[PDB]
Amino acid sequence: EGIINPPIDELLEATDSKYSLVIYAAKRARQINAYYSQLGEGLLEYVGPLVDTHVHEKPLSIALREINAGLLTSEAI
Amino acid sequence: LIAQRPSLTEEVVDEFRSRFVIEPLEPGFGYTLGNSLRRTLLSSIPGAAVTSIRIDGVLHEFTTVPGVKEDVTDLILNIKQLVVSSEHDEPVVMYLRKQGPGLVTAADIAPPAGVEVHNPDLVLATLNGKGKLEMELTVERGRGYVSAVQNKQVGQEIGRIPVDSIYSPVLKVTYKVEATRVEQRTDFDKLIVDVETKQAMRPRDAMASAGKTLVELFGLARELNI
Amino acid sequence: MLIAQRPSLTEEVVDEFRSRFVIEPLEPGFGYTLGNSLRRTLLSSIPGAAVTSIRIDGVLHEFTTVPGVKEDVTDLILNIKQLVVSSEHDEPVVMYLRKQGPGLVTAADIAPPAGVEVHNPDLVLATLNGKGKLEMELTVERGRGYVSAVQNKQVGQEIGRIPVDSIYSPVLKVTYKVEATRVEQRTDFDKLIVDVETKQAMRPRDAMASAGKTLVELFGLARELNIDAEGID
Amino acid sequence: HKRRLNALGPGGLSRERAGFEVRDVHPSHYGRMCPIETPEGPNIGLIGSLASYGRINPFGFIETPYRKVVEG
Amino acid sequence: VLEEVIAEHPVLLNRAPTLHRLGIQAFEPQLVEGKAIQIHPLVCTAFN
Amino acid sequence: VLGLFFLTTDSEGRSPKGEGRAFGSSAEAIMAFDAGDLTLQAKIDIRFPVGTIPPRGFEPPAREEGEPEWQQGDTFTLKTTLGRALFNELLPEDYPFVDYEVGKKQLSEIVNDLAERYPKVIVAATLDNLKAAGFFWATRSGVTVAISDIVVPDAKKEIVKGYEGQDEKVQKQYERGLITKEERTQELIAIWTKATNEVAEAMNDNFPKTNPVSMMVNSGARGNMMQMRQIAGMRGLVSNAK
Amino acid sequence: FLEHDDANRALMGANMMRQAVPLIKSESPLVGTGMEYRSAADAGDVVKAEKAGVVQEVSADYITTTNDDGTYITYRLAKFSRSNQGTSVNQKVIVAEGDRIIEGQVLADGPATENGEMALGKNLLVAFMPWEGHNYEDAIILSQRLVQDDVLSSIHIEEHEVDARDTKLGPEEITRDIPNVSEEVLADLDERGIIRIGAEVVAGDILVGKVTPKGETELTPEERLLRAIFGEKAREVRDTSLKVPHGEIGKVIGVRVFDREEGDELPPGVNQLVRVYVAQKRKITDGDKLAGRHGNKGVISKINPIEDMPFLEDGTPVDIILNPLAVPSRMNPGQVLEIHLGWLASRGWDVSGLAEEWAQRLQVIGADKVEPGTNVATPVFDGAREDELAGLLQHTIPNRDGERMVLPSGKARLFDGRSGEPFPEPISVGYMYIL
RNA sequence: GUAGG
Ligand SMILES: [Mg+2]
Repeated sequence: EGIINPPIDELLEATDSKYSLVIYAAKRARQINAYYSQLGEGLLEYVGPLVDTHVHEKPLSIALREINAGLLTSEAI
Repeated sequence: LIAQRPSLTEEVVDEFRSRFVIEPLEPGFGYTLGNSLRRTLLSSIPGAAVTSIRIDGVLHEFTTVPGVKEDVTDLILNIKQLVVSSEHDEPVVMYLRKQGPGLVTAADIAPPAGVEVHNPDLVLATLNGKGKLEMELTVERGRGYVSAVQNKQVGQEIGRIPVDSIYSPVLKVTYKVEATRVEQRTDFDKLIVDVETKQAMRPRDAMASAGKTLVELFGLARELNI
Repeated sequence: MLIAQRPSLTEEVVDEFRSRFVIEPLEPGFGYTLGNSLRRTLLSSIPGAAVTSIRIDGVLHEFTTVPGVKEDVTDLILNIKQLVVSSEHDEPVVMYLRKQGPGLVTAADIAPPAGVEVHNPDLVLATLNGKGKLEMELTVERGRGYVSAVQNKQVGQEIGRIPVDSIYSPVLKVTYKVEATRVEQRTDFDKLIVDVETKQAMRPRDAMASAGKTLVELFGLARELNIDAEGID
Repeated sequence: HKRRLNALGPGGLSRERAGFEVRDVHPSHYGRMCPIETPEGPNIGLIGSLASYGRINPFGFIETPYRKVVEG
Repeated sequence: VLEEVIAEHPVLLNRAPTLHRLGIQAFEPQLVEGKAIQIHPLVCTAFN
Repeated sequence: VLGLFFLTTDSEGRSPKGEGRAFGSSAEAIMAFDAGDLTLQAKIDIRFPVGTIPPRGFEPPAREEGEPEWQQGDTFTLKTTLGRALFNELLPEDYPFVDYEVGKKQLSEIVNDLAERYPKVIVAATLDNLKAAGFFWATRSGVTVAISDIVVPDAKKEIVKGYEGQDEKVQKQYERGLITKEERTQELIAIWTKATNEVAEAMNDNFPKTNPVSMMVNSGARGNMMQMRQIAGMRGLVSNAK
Repeated sequence: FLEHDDANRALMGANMMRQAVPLIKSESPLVGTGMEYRSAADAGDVVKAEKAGVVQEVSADYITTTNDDGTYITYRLAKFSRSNQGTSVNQKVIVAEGDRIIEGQVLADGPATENGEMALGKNLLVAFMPWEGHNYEDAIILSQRLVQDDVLSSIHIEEHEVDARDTKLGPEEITRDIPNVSEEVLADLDERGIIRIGAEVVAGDILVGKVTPKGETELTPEERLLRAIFGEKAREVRDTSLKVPHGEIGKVIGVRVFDREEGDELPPGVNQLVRVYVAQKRKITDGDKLAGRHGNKGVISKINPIEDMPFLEDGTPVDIILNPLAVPSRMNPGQVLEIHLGWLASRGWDVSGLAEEWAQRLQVIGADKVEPGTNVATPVFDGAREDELAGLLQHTIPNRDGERMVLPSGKARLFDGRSGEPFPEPISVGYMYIL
């Protein structure tokens, strides 16, 4: 119920940086926000929330929840 | 080890001030007891006060009524400390009308049945020979403090104006502790709570109400357990 | 007039002895009365039983050392006062402890008399080297609140006996904190969070029920002034 | 604001023209300017109120009243 | 609705001189009556 | 920080009533404190439940027994004050006990340690607890300011008149021209530098350590020595224009 | 007590003494320099009489005087007229009906004035002690009693206007027929499209209804369709009415109108001008700046109820808390002298036959027998000596129960409002002026 | 201009 509820150190050791964590969590947040804002097209590329979500929620909080869970993965081009 | 239940005794020092003593209190209790008693009495206590007024020939509190040296705002400040007692739960109407030269007073005000001002000697303003005061008052009952901003409900009656009001008729409370004559290491303390209040209501019934509130709260605390 | 929302006491348990109690939002400015008063009476007014004096065989009050025991006298005083005793005789009673040989003497090993129950047998009291030699008799007396150790001439009556602090309170500590809540678009509401740390003998909510009843009596004592009504519920 | 002596102005000391020397107090200030008070901003001391008893010489200096002392 | 939407959304508090990077500091919002920002007394000395 | 310094203070801060006693646990110590018999600044013995990491300096010492003992993480008694116990309790359990006065510098040291060795969330929670307790104990400290609080040294007048006495003899040996004005100025400024230094030392000696201004300046709360010098002792030399 | 103050803080106070706003009811300071009377008198805000006669009529609007010679003069007292910074310039009346008057005698106080004497604020009971951090870094705590009794409440009158101008297209019109509006919005207005007197306003409220003469309107396709469906006519006249600027509140107190064709002259083009007065009574609230005479200034950070105040032995609450950590570092101990002298002034003193040096000094000065509440004067450099303060404090009249309530040290016993335990040591308490 | 930072 706050910004600090996901502690940062686990995310940092997961992503091995501070800035990479920011851009990566933000990309995930954008992806999920695009998903919720589909409103009907149902594009296959878009993916729903892997973790449970509230009725009303800020997407980036769910992005950070996913990263803290460690289930979501990153890979550079 | 020794079991002794609290015992309260009363004494009166003035027509509106009284000291109440409880001797059997445990050590280091009289202070917290007196504090809770004081706070509860000040915070909550039913009372009556004027809540919104109307002046003929006046459309806002900023202007002035001819015939009085006191402006309208001065009249607001004069009445806000006027003390009243109202038995009716619903709003009542009171009237103040004065003509000619002389002092206008709380005693002069027209009392409705069941609504009683308790500071007749208070002077509200003064009128010239050419002066005229005509005033409508609304007597409501409540507790604590209510500011005029939330006390406004009529918008069409521009003549009507709200006034912040004060209901609690208690003036001040002061508690003190001592040591009991009983021979023991605990040294039970003797609380003495002195309360002085305005002319509206006797301190005895005031703390009776305070005890009602607080015992209700602690009965809620206890009964909901076990 | 009526309080917009009636309070409603609720519980949150973390351990069989530690607990938290929460008050549903309340009239503003009232939270400190209730919580502080609760704190004081719950710590002190609730009654209970504790040890009052101790007597070791073959030692003097000035002779702090005790033969045959690795530990000193002072740690024994701390350990015995740490012990909880439930008594109801309403007069001083004496409990004995007579053990020999090396080993560990514990609260379990104590033999209590009739009408007195020791709730915690687990506590280890002494560690013995060589022959145990241990013989100790202690006085238990029910009491109210907390009393500091005082000299009652028991040392004069017998040199072995000495005073000790006693903890009649069945509870150990209470920490009450008031915080702000938003209700019906109004923030003028105070939630009470009272954390009670109690010993194993008494269950905390029962103790707070007793405390609430006591305060209810003490403040119903004010009704004798007159009959008056206040908006509620 | 009636009795201020605004040193800023045309044909006179300007804000950019200010220096350490002009702003500071000088031993002649007694009776001719309250050295205590001035705006705290960048115009420190340049503006100052008149002393309590200060009266104005017709030429434009500021006089101060003094009691006369003779033979002690 | 506002009380619903503000939570979990950062806001950057920031003082005017901003001598060093402790000028800009993110915080969680929280409604409060009155007309003044409130602030946590520990961070005050970072802003000076 | 004034509150914390008031809390982790040595004796003599008051009349140390209830000093020289042992207590089973911090809880029963708080019970006594509420009873009023004991004062927060009073050297006592206290126990500690298991898991209480002992002081770093307490690691070599331990209790006396014929069997191996590991007091680094089991029960141990210790001589300290209720305040030091409370201050440790604010700190997380794994942190070793702190028994020395905090003041200002030491608080920053321990905060640096915590920020170094521990996770961020624990740091934030610890700082918040510190703030709450600090405000609470500042409320309870009773620091104030009053006319009797700032007491002028009794000796000052005497010494200064003697110094003043010196001054006028020099002026006398100047009115005959025996010394130049410049040399007179140099010796006067030296004389009064000596005088103000000596009066500052006198005032520093006079004030007890219990009064609020000393408590707050020594704690590192606010202010510094020369402010006290010029509020109590003479200001001394100042600077004219240019 | 300027002599005991660092110049830096005296400068701060003097710069902060030119910004105090007047209040509803003004009271002269209990402790203060004896020159304030002259400062009030020479300033033109006060209204003094030019003749020595007997007042004939005393009314708020006007006061009539008649000299023995026979000249009758009626002074008109300005009432609730906007100042330069937007504060009321209300003027009271002091003289009775038949009371004799002297030339230059004050007949009516101006703003922030009382009995002809300067009064830039009120005097509060005050105690020095930290309190839960709600007076951290020199923030202030004040009781809700000031919110209760309008002790610190100030009028604020805002005035803004609108102009009817003949533009190229045509003339602008003031009217109650505003286009493209609801009905209730134009509810309290006047016949010609002006807000009545007494009608409270909020952000968005219409004060005076003004409409553009016309404009070239190329109605858009979407809007065209919408009008066609709803059958509404978009007219070239466009709304340009006045509205309250965002974040405001007040009751209208006066409205003035000037007109071109009428005898009143106006600049070119403008056909009619309308000015509206919107007035409020701002009560002391969180965020309001506040400051003592010696420069202790802070922003109010919390207003507890009357109970949480750390109250004193007889039950008098403290009306304001202050962070003591200021007064050592700021090197401005004048305020501690001031607070002690204020407590002294509130409770009178009797000094007769004491034979003490300070007692002798008061007896020769004449300030020996003082009744409670009567004001005092401490000239800027000939003020009261600390010895005098100590002696007077030791000889204060007993307020109640025949006991002196402050200790000789100048510190008294404070009972915590919330916890109820008496505070461990006494605390300093007195009365200081606040602005 | 003049006040606060
Ligand atoms: Mg600033």
